Formats: sequence, C-alpha cells, structure tokens
Amino acid sequence: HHHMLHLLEQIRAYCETCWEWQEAHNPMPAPVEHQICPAVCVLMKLSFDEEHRHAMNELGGLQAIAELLQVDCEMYGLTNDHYSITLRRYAGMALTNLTFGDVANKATLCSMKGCMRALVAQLKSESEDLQQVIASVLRNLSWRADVNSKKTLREVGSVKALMECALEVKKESTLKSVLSALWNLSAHCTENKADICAVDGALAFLVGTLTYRSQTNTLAIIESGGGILRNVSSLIATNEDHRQILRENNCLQTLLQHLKSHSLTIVSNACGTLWNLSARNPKDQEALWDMGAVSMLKNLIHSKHKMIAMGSAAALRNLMANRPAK
Amino acid sequence: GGGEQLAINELIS
Repeated sequence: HHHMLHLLEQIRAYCETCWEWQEAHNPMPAPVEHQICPAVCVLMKLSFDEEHRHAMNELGGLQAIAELLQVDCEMYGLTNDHYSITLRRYAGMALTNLTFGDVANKATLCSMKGCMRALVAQLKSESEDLQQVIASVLRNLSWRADVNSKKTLREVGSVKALMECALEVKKESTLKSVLSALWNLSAHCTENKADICAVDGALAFLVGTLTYRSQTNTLAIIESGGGILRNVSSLIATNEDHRQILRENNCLQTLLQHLKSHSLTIVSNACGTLWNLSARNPKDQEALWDMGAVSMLKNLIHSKHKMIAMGSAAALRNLMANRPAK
Repeated sequence: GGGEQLAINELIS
C-alpha cells in the first residue's frame, strides 16, 4: 500500500520527466538512472494477487504502467538493450494482470490509442519473451471486447501483426500466446477473419498447427490453431483460392482424424471447421464422402458436449443433402 | 476461444 504508492509515484514522476523532454525536443532521460525497472518489477509481482490489484486500481496503476510502456517505446523504439526489454516485459505483464477479468480496464486500455499502437509495434521486436508478453495483453483485451474495443483492436492492425509474428516465432511458448490472442480476435468480425486469410502463407501455417508436435507434451497449439481455423473457415468456405491451400496441405484428412481426439476442444474445433467446409462446394463434399465423414460424424451427434453435437449434426446435414453419385 | 489469463506463463523459469 505505502510501498505501492511509492512505486507508482516513481513511475508517474518518470513519465512526467519524459513528457517534458518530448515536448522540448536538456538530456534524454534514461530509465536506468531513475531505477524504473525495479519499480515495475515489484508492481508486476504484486499484480498477481487479487487484493493488491484492487489497491493498484484505486491508485491508477493501469494509467501509470501503460503510460510508462508507451513513452519508453516512443523514446527508444525497437531497441535490444536488456534494460528496456525487461522494463517493457514487466510493464506488459502487469497490464496483463490488471486486464484479467476487469471489464473497465480492458475497455480503458483499448481507448488509449497511443499505448495500443506502441504495444502492437512491439510484436516485431527480436525479443520473443517481449513478443509473448504483448500477445498476452492482446489476448486479454480481445476476450469479451465491447463494441469500441473491437473497433480499436482492428484499427491498430493487431490481427495482421499477430499473424505475421506467428510465422516468425521460433519458441513454442511465444506461439501459444500469439495463437491464443488470434483465437479471440478471429471471432470478432469478418474483417478480422479476412485479415488472417490475406496474410501470405498464414492459412498453410494454420493447417500446419493441426499436426504440431509439442515437446512440452501439450495440445495447446493444436487447439488454438484449430480454433483460429474453425473461426476463419466460414470465410474459406466461399473462397476457392483459400480452399485450395487447405487441399494442398491435406486439411480435411487431418480434421477427420481430429474427430478421434480425446481433447473435447479439438473435436469441437474440427466439427465447426467441417460444418463450414461441408457447405456449397461439391469437390470438398465429395472428398468428405470418400473419406467416410458421414459415419464418423454420426458417432458424435448424440454427444453430451453441446458444440460437438451441434457442429457434427450441422456438418452431417450438409453432407446428407448434396449426395454424390455412388 | 483463447480465453483470458494472468501473466503466469511469462514468469521466468
């Protein structure tokens, strides 16, 4: 409380010093010289506890921390020096925590356009740890986003930036965070689905995630990649160029194999993708028949899981109509 | 969906 007020006053003071410099541009303020990183570090730690977050919010923690992140990004840009990367990481982690389950904070952070642009820009940092933090913030912000937040997230180009980021990531942990954010964003509107589809090599990458080989033995990447694909497949359904990319990477074959999974999320995602792709395309309709999709989806209609019963029934009904010749 | 989460995955190992 007392220490929390002290740390936030330190951060606000530094921000004010930086805004004074920005307008005057008197030497450039360096974060090291003001011990700023230890300050956000402690605030990052405390923000994991619910009651500390409550105090932090009453002291305007979201404003101070978001504003610190923003100003450092504007001042130094995409720098590689350890101190600035670490500073931005801690700040972004605290913003992740402060936006978790907080309706007001999600909407407020989205309305801060300058900070939103700064966040999105950090996805092209060659620090994957930083990339992972930025994706985590965007994941929370896109979860149950109101009308205004949905618009803002779209306008700052967060969808394209995350998809482009995903193609370049070398670490599984960065990719988890990136795909989770995209999973949320891909459900927002048609424009967001189009932006994913329009990125060069993105659809092939997404089909690639369906057979991903996790060495942490998780299903996270298959689930989220398949989740994104399920969301965008409604757009793919009416686009022959997009269907062809899926055909070249054996997508339908994999989706059928996904109906055998023990993960209910994977089955659900597969059912939804097959639901979209079984509509209005004789070529893919025939292929699904040839692969035995009818009997496979027949097993899942009486499922106790709501989306599996619905998705599998919707797909089957699209196959029962549009019967290919025996 | 991807849901929401605390910054637990970003904690240093």
